[PDB]
Amino acid sequence: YCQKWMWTCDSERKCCEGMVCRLWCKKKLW
Amino acid sequence: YCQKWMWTCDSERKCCEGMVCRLWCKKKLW
Amino acid sequence: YCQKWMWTCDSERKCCEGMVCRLWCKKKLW
Amino acid sequence: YCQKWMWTCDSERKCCEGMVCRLWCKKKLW
Amino acid sequence: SHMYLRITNIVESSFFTKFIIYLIVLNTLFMAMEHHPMTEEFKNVLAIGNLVFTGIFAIEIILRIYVHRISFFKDPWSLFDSLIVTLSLVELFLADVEGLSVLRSFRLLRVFRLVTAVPQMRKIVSALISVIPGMLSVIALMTLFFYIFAIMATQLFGERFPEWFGTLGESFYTLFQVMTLESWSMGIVRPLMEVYPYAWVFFIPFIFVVTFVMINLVVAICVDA
Amino acid sequence: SHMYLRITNIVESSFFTKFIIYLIVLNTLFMAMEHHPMTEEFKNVLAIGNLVFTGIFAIEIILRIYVHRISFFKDPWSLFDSLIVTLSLVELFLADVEGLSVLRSFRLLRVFRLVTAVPQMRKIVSALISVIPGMLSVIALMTLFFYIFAIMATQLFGERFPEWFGTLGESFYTLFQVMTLESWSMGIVRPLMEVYPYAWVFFIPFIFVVTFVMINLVVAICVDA
Amino acid sequence: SHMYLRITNIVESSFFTKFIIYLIVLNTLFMAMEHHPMTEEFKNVLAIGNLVFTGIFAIEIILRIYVHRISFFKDPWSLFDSLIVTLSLVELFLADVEGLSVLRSFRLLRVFRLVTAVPQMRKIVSALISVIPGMLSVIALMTLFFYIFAIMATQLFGERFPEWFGTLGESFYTLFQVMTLESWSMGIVRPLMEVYPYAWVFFIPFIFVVTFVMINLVVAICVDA
Amino acid sequence: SHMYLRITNIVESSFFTKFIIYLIVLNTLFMAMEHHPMTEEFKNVLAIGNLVFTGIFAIEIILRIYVHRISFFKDPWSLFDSLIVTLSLVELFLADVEGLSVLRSFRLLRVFRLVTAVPQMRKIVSALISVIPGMLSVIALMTLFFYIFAIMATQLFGERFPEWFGTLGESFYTLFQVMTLESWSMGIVRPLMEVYPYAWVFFIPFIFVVTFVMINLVVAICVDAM
Repeated sequence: YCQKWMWTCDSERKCCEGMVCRLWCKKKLW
Repeated sequence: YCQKWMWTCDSERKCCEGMVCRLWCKKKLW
Repeated sequence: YCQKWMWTCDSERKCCEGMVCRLWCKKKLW
Repeated sequence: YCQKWMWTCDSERKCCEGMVCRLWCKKKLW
Repeated sequence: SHMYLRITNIVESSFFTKFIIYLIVLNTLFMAMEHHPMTEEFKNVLAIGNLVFTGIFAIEIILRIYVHRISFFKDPWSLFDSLIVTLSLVELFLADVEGLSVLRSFRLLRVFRLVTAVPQMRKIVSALISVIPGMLSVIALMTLFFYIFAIMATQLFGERFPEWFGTLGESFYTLFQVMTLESWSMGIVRPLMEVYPYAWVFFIPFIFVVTFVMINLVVAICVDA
Repeated sequence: SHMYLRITNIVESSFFTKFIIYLIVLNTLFMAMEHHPMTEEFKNVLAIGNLVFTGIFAIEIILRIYVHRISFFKDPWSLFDSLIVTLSLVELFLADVEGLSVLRSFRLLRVFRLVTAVPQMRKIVSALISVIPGMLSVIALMTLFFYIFAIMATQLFGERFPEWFGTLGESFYTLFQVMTLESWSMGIVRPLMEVYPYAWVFFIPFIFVVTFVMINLVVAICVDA
Repeated sequence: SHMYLRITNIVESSFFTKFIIYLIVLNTLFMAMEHHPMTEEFKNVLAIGNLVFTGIFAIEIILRIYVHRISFFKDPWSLFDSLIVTLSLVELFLADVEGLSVLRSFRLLRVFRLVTAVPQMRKIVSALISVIPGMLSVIALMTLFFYIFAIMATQLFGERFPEWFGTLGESFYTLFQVMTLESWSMGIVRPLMEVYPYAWVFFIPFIFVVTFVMINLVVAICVDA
Repeated sequence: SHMYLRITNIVESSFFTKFIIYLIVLNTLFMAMEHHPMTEEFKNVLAIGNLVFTGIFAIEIILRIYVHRISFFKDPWSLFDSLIVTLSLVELFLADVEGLSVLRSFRLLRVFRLVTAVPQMRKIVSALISVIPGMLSVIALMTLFFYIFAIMATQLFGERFPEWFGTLGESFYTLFQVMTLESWSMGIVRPLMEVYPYAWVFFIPFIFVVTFVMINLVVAICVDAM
């Protein structure tokens, strides 16, 4: 599926909508 | 006629002899 | 002849041997 | 042959193995 | 109050403070050994290390607040430390704005603990910040002078040389520069004189004033001693 | 008189002085928000604002003169303020001729009220202006040293390097530059040395003298207080 | 101890110390008259002279050792002098391998005898070194500020400007430069602003802080005596 | 004597000293208004003016010698003034060789009377020369430090960078420059580092030491004050 908030992420396991990958999925400024 | 010292001025109401328009008419010398 | 020591000198009235013109004839530090 | 440690040296009289010529033969890293 | 008492003994014990200090210094060496020309798995590992240290500092500061029931907030240094650890923790799970990576700056900011968590640094810096108000008068006067001279110059030298005096901001910057005596003639005044010949009368008095005011500042310091 | 007394009460009322100060700061911020690359009709509106503030300041200063006359002229700071408002009023009625816009410079000059119309600034600046005369003697000595060394240099380095030392004026400027230690070797002395090898003997003593004398000056300040 | 007593009289006789001082000054003028754009037979002669003076200094230092025994080591200046003569002796028969000519650097080092073999220089320098501990606290504080600000900058301005901030080293160097106010705007800050606009907020406080702190350091001297 | 006494009264009269001071200032303004992009007849007249002033100053100095002999030479400021007028006179009788115009330089040097013939300037400068000895020890220490560091550098950075450190002279100059904090990194240290990487370790301590010592020197002045 996609990697939820604070779960690990990489080039193949991307973050769910509204997040950005920085080793783990972080939230994008509101 | 013409706009005397310190009278408002524009494209149709010009300053009298010896003056210059800068929104209002200024004198070039004493 | 020539202009001796301390005599006025110019383009036509040159200083005698061993001197240099600086309005008047000066010595060339021997 | 060759010039040993602290013997004079020059273009024709070189230092023995492990030394370098600086007017006299010095030791390079023991 | 038994567990609370044990926790307090732990917090105020010199051991805990020194542990945090060495942890901070280790984290500091950790981030310091950062060479941006990498983009190497090293860069990613740095984030992991920062993560752990920030978690530990959150633990520490939580203990500190629990122990210093509101009392530490009254103390500026404690509030400052709570704020720094707060910003570091926030950047940890929050993300950067795309246009500008300001939050990576908040992550790097954490390095200021070396002064607040250290008592000797805390006390000496407190001495110096206690000194400054005695000269706050001169600081404000000099800032007002900067404001006035800056508006005047920018309104004069704005036509051409906008980079140095185009607006009030670059004018403030360039005037501070002149005060430092850094390339004030060759790079600034002389090019200006090339077009506005009598601009010199502007800056030379200015120099006087600021340098004079700055010596007064030292004199004020020599007054406090 | 009764009417005279009412006017005087308003003039000396702290309210009136603070009103003028805030008005001045407003006019100053108004002119400050001036970006020379504007030409967007902004200039006319800015001039209009200037006009209103100047008219109001003329009102103020007329009242201020009215209350105390010879006392008002007697006070230097007061007369200074009257002169500043006067120059602004003059710029209103006269024009910049054409070659050089000096009168628009006078219009911007008006901003010194931020110090003259403020009593705290007045007193502080009065303290420093009281300080300067005690060393005015050393100021004069250093100015004389400048004069002598400047004549010397310009007569030396005038032929080969007229841009920096062509006359006594550029020489005064360049010597003052050297005093600040701003690109004195790379931009000045070494290019000179390239032609006149022994120019060094000139400037290094000079530096000493002036620099050491300036130290004496600061020490003189530590003597005075 | 008759021969020992004679040796001691010679070592402590003012004549012997003045002799060493004059010999050292002679050696100093000898190496001093060295211009590297030479490549003449002169270089070999310079090395020969070094050899002789160092041999004599070894003789002297052996005599000092015989005279004082462990007493010689207790005195720092004695140890310093023994160390210098030792390094010269080492360079005489050891080699700089090839990659880096460090040993000729040790050979040139020997020049500090002019202060160590001189008692007046010894005493004056001892007073100046005695001043430092009173300020070691401020020294360490300023060094810590350098460290933290260097980490901060290198992580901020490190990516695009590796020449100045690529790592902690270049950043330390550049910050020390800024402290001196040497081309801090034209050569550093202003190029940086072109990419990172708000870099000013970084350096201007820094300038303040460090420069301000440096005032305190000098002030400490004005307080230390 | 009668004539001796009259001449002395004139010499010490404040009027005569003020006359010389104003004459000197006039000569100073005269020489000052000199712009080398000249090559006009103006230059000739300037030289003419020089002649008169020096003759008058020669006259003045002669009179001074007449009133007091050994006392005049004993006073340094007076002897200094006599020397200045003397050098001006020398350039007056002869001129320098074409290769180098030193003698016109002595003619311009003459301008120091503005301090020597002025008593207030004399007193202030005498205060400063009385101050210097108390710190001459530090002056000499710093000069010795310059000498040592210069030898070391010149032997290091002589090969690749002879323009700045080719000899002891350029090294002394460049080290004084560095002391002033004038383009010490951008124009000097960093170019050096390009070849010799660890040269920084050299200059940064140096900066410290010398700058620090100069603080002590300034502190010594503050010591003389408080």
